[PDB]
Amino acid sequence: LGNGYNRSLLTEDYLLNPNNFKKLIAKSMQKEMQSLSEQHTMEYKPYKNQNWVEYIFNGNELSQNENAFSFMLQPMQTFLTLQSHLTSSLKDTETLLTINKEPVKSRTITEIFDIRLSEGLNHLMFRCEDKISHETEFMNFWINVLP
Amino acid sequence: LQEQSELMSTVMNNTPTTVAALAAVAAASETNGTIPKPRSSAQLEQLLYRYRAIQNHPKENKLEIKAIEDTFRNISRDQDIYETKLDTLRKSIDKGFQYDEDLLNKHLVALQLLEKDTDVPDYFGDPDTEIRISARISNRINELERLPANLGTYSLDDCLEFITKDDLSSRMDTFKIKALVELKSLKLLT
Amino acid sequence: IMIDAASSFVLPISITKNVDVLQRTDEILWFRGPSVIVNERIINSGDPHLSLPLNRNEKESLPGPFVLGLRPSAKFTAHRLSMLR
Amino acid sequence: KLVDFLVNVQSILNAASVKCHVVDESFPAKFFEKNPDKIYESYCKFIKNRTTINKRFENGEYEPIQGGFYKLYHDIKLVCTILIHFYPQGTRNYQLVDKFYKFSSELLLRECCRIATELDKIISYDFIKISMNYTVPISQTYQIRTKDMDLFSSIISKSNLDKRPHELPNTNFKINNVLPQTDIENEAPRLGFVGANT
Amino acid sequence: IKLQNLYNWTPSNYIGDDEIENFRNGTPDKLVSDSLLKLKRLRKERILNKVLKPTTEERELYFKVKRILKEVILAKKVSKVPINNVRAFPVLQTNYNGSIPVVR
Amino acid sequence: FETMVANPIKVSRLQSNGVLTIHYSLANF
Amino acid sequence: KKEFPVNLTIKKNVYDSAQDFNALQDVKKNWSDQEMLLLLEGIEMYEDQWEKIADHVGGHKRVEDCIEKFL
Amino acid sequence: HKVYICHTCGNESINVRYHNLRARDTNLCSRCFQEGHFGANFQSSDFIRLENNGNSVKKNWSDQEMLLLLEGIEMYEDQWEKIADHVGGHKRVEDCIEKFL
Ligand SMILES: [Zn+2]
Repeated sequence: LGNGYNRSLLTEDYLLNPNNFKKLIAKSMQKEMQSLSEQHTMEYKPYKNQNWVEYIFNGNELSQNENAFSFMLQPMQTFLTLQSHLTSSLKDTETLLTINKEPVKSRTITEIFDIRLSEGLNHLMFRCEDKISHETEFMNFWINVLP
Repeated sequence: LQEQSELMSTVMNNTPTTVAALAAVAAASETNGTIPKPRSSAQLEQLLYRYRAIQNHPKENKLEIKAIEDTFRNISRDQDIYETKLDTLRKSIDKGFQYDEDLLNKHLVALQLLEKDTDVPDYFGDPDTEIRISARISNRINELERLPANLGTYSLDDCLEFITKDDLSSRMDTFKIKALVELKSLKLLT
Repeated sequence: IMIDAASSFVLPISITKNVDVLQRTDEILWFRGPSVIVNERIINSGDPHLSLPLNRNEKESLPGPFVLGLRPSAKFTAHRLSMLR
Repeated sequence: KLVDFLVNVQSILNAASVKCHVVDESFPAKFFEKNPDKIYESYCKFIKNRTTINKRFENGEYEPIQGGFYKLYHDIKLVCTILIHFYPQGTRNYQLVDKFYKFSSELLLRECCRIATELDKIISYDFIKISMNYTVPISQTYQIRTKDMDLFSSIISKSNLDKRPHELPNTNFKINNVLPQTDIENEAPRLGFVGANT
Repeated sequence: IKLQNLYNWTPSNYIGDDEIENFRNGTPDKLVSDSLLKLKRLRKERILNKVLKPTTEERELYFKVKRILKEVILAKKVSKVPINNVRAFPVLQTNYNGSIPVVR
Repeated sequence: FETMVANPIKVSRLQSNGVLTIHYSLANF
Repeated sequence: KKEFPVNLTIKKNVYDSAQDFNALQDVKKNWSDQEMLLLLEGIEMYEDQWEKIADHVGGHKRVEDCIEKFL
Repeated sequence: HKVYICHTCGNESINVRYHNLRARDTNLCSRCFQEGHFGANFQSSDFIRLENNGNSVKKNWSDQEMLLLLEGIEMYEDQWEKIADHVGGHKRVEDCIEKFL
């Protein structure tokens, strides 16, 4: 059982879309959807034709043995933005994010990332670790980009 | 110039307030040849309701609002006349006629067949007429080539099968096959 | 775009001791892509929260997905069981 | 109104227990009346400390009220977890109990009601959102990373009320969660493209 | 302009009835039996004209023979009313692309 | 563990479409 | 006598084109698939009573409005 | 009895298959259609659920037997030996022509 092996860091993770995808198209029936594992709600908002989905991962009760996740995206949505809300920036938390092999530093506690995807499957390895306390946590997102 | 379709396109484009078809003396009168009294049930009446509800804010830039209100007065008057005729019809019913079953079976089959434009019997060379046959064949071809591919069925006999959340019952594609046998028999006719 | 790819791989080391819940060959099948989870295969195209009529911010949590699954009543199932024998 | 509602559920529970015989299992009194989220912790306490479902309706143990089907949802969930902890995860009886519970829970949920984001600051400002909320169950899959092949697995048919630790046949195996996609359907092509003239 | 007499609107209530008030005092079947032959004749004239959309003279006529057979069921209480249905109806099902990627 | 590539299972479409399942018909002695 | 079957469930209505099924379209008169299922369910149970069926639909459809779909 | 080897696996169809409408020469399994391992080129609408067991007495011509013959004619347009086995093999070459005419 991993209920005792829960995460101490990584409170909130997001997979929302950047504002350029809305600015280059638009310039809504929102349906929030949740799972029977007490966390990781998933909201989206189509209208009568884009979605602007958002994948919320509240890691306050999620286990650390289950690091990877799998979902599917549309070919119109290729850009992503990650919003990492941690506990506190008391130490230098090493937060590097690679898609497959190329790391992305940042966009500029609250850290904003920029993800540009291609066709096919994706790994999206992200991790958080400290220099003193020696505690690491991993996150993977198996992104299935449709052709 | 498709005045009933321009409002539908402006409603589907979610931009019916920036232009609002630009109803003037040279634009609103050229596409109308007073609105031409559309005959749909609610597909072209709710568009007029939305077209009235949006243009309540400018209140002077559109001059056909009086014609739309006169059309709504005519619709309300026809509704009141239809309700009075429905009351007179329900009060003018005779007590006993004893309507038979065989004539009812004759009327229902004929009225069902005359809905979807097929042949019904009574039971009460020549290249000029071959183009009329080909135009009816191509009509059914173009009708069958507009059906969605994600067509599933649900019969009234599935309750003995106990379909769970993930069951995949074997009576889902009983009409998708018959929607393709006709489409591929109308192509193998030649 | 190729069609005749393999998309099936089996590891040679047989660890088939506690594996009986997965999809066996009759060995374990390992695909190149993951699986997809579909909740209900039928979509109710009515139920006007989805069709969005143009007549009249409101939140409403409906009980269960079975509203969008065309679930029949139990009385017809009991009547069919009475018609069974 | 509720008299036939007591009979139509009984007929389905009698007809849907032929291949597995869930109703004909041995079942004690089991007066818990507790939270169904804690329905197995009290059962484990009953095991540490120390009348079947076909006979409950014959003895008149259920009344036409809300509690008279809350107790039924309690008792079916008691029987299904006993059958899950009795049968192993590979037998066909486990999948039969899982499908019977997924049908019975949906049948007990129906017919009862009838009787921080940069996108949000723009979308809530530009549009009006009507919401609709529901809950779905998820499953787990395996994960193997070989030499540039990225292997995947199938859906595990383990029930949601198993409460067993995640065993691993190999240390190098990884686990992952598959998020189900559900939204409005995409506009599929017509029958002119599906079955075109080749 | 009223409120309750504005939303409920069909293509069947624009003409009203105009003949059934005089026709209900006699037999109910003669006008339907004479109108089905007229609908068949207009259908044959549309087949013999290579036209797709139906005319406005038979769509205005179709809602009267439906209303008469509706009011016979509403009033006369037909003793049998035989059920002849396919016991099925088409719905829209879920579509989803495959999860294995496309190789080139 | 990362040096453990597997064996590909081919489709065999000509063996997938219409393969069946000759001394059983007595015409060859 | 072999005759080609006239599939009325596949063909679209020409005169009205408004009482068709929701998959062939592309109080409240919405007529969703749930109430369309419940209507035929009540007809198959009660055999054309029009009083124990209109409340099995859900009460939102009138007796005349159910016959408007039944025809 | 023909051996219907399913796509993307080495399994055998017991009594049900999923005939494709755009590749037209492959089938799927029941679990493979649930999990969606048919490749991202398709949209899971062009897959007709057909049976694999033996049918009834001859000259009944159900919807599967009527669909597969019209599929095979659009494939080959000749060679009725390759058309009779596309129905399932239980229909004669001399009988499928009499049914198609
Ligand atoms: Zn398979």
